[PDB]
Amino acid sequence: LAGPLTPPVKHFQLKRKPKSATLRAELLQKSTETAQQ
Amino acid sequence: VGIRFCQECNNMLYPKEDKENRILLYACRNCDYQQEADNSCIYVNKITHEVDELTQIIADVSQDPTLPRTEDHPCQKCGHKEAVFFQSHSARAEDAMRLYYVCTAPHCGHRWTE
Amino acid sequence: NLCCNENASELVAELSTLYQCIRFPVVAMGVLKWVDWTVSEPRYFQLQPVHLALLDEISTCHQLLHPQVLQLLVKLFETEHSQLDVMEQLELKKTLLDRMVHLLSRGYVLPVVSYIRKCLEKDTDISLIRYFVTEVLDVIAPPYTSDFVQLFLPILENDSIADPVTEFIAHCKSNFI
Amino acid sequence: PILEFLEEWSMENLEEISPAAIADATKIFVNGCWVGIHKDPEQLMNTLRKLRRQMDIIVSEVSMIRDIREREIRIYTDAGRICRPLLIVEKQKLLLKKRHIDQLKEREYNNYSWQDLVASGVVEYIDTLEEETVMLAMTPDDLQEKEVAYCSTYTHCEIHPSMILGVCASIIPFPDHNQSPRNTYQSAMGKQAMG
Amino acid sequence: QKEMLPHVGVSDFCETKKAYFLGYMVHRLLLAALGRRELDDRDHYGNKR
Amino acid sequence: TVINNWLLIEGHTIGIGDSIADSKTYQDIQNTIKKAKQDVIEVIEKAHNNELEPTPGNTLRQTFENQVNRILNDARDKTGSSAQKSLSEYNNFKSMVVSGAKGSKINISQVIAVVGQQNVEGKRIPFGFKHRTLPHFIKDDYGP
Amino acid sequence: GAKKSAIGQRIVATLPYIKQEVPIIIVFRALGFVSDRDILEHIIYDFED
Amino acid sequence: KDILCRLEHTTLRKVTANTAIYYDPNPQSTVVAEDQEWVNVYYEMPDFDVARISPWLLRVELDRKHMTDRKLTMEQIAEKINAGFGDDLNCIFNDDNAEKLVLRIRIMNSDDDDVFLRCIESNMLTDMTL
Ligand SMILES: [Zn+2]
Ligand SMILES: [Zn+2]
Repeated sequence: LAGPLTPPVKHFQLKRKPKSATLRAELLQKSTETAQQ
Repeated sequence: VGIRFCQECNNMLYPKEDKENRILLYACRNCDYQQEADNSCIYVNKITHEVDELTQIIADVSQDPTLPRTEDHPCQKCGHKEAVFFQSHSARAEDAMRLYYVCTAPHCGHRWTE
Repeated sequence: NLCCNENASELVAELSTLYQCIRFPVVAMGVLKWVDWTVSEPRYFQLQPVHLALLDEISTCHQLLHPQVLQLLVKLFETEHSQLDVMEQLELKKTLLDRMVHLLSRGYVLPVVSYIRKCLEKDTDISLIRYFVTEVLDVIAPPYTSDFVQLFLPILENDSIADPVTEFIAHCKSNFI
Repeated sequence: PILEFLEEWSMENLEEISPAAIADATKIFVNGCWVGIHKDPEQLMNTLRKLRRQMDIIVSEVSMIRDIREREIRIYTDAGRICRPLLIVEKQKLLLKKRHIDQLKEREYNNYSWQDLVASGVVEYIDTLEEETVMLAMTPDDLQEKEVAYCSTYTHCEIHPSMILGVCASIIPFPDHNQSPRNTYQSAMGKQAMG
Repeated sequence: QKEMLPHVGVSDFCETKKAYFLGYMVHRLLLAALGRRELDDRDHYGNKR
Repeated sequence: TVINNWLLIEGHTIGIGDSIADSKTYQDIQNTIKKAKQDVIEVIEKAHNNELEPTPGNTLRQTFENQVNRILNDARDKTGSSAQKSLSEYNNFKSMVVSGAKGSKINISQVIAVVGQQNVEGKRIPFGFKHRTLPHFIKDDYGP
Repeated sequence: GAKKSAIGQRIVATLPYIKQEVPIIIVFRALGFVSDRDILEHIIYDFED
Repeated sequence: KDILCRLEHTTLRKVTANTAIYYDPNPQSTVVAEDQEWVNVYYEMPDFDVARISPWLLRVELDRKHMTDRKLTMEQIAEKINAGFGDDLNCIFNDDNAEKLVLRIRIMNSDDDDVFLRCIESNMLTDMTL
């Protein structure tokens, strides 16, 4: 429909990633633990 | 800190200093017997009191019918499945509801918190 | 099935499935509207939260939904809570600012910083704004853009409390007049 | 007689011990008097409960409490203590079988009375101090049936819960469907009725 | 001999019994002070006669 | 005088049928209580595993007690709301409450849905027994 | 005082027919126990605490 | 919260985790090894201990988190003790970078020296207002 998409306008460099990815890792581990149940 | 009794009258050995030699001597009083001290700490006291209830828990509480049993936490020294869990529920507490487990099998008495 | 289950305590279990399903954009904003109606109800906050980590995923994958997530968060940022302790409401708004910061990391910097400057100058306590700018200065690195400093710098003088702050000042003063 | 029996079993009298033994052994009190110590409390308590249930040397009204965590066995024989009878549960089963009910149905011209239930070791008197060490079933038909396990170590079972009430509170029909001040007030008024 | 802890005894040889019982009283007080045992409740009906 | 004489024609009463709710209402109330009890269990097991963290200005016991209190109050209000919605316009209990003549909404909810939490000195029932409210519970039981 | 709280809290006994309190170890001495070790053995049953 | 900490009565007990009295006959050394590290730093410029100080060491451990919640520092506690007790006591603190927040105290080298330290502990843990 709208063709390709422009990537977001970068405004800085992420020297580190936010802890939301750490939260992702921990909740994913929990979702493995419950799958083991 | 340790406690020392006299070897002649069995009374409290109090700390004392000899400025002549600069060393701690635990001396008895009303008997004038002396011992060479070794600890170098005459007195200590804790305020935050990071005391361990597992030291004070007794294995015989595995025999209490009123306490609750669980199978989800097997013992570590014998692998026995059934354990009895409870809270400290004393003074120096009421900041944690943590559970202490006792191995229900006799002749083990393995206790542990998680 | 998961949003209609509502018995759900299994949400911790369905998270990986939910993330893989969220990769579909339509599924993502379906989850977004569900989370809006869920969290927006009164007396939702009796848990040590998970529904906002969903929004973290939502803004991670689809930039088109960036205006949506922000519009939800600001509403939750401005809703008043009575059964929640004052310090608890403070920590709640800190968590909402964490969600805003994660959204900011995805290149949606200008509208969120504009809203921050608004509610500063127009209300909310200076501690939340200070915590926000601390989190922003934590992960950003040079170089920057003129507009980004046009919005981020004029909010960085009303407070003198805390080094990334002086480092940012040294950068932007020379490079970004 | 309790003191004589305890002397017969391996209870160490207070005079005949060094203090070093007191650390690991359970103290034995009789009517509040520390008599001695014992180095095997569980077998002692099993024996004493066996004797009391058999109406042996220990009479029924004597109460025996084992404070496990504090390593104490307190035996009370004095008057003034208040108790109530409870059915004895063993291995998640009542000791009251149908044969007791059959003998009690024909209570007349058989002389099988309540005292024979007590002598059978099926029902025993328990006081509040011993209730502290009792895991009690509200009713056999549900509490000790198999389930997702809540408790599998019941020691006694209530005869009927309605026996918690007194004389004037036991004339109330459906008192568990009222606000409790109304039950209190009826307890007051029933003494003042005409009859 | 007579007034202090008579239930332990009033003979001239229960001085050891009385000594052990008074030591147990002090031990109970210390366990209360160290908080290893809960304070007894005046209204707990097992303490009544 | 005028309205007492009209009431001989209208009449006013109260019976068992004014305390009965619809079967759907009972099922909804039971579902609410099931959910509330399960959330109380979740709070308990998070506290037992040390996964509960105290709120600022409160010890962990006060934090836990406030959590279970607010869960059970939420349950009581939700049950009372559902019970009041089940009431018909002919329900004499509601006819008395609406006029302000007697009772109130909480009495309707207690009669129909849930009596709720009992409190002595403004807290839950204390461990009068050794770490128990009664001898029919296990030790260290903080369930509702 | 500055020295009463320095030595720490101490224990007294209020015996019958005595209009004043008495320190505990005095009472143990009166019962024919002169050594402090014997008195503590009657009070503290484990000297590892 | 900064204003709040300036009103709530904070005493020395609220920040301390444990206290210990040692003999430590040689002030230039310690009976504790971890103490020795920064103690030798503090004894390259001895101040009111240039001569024989009392052979009594009052080492106290200060809780890190209670220290941070009240926004205190080691310096102000040392200053408060010096103000409260004059020059009768020399107080020497570890730097505020080690996990073991430590404050040794001794009696000055111009003045029973032992029980008076226990009295000083009982006085400071209660009466002193940080
Ligand atoms: Zn001596
Ligand atoms: Zn084991």
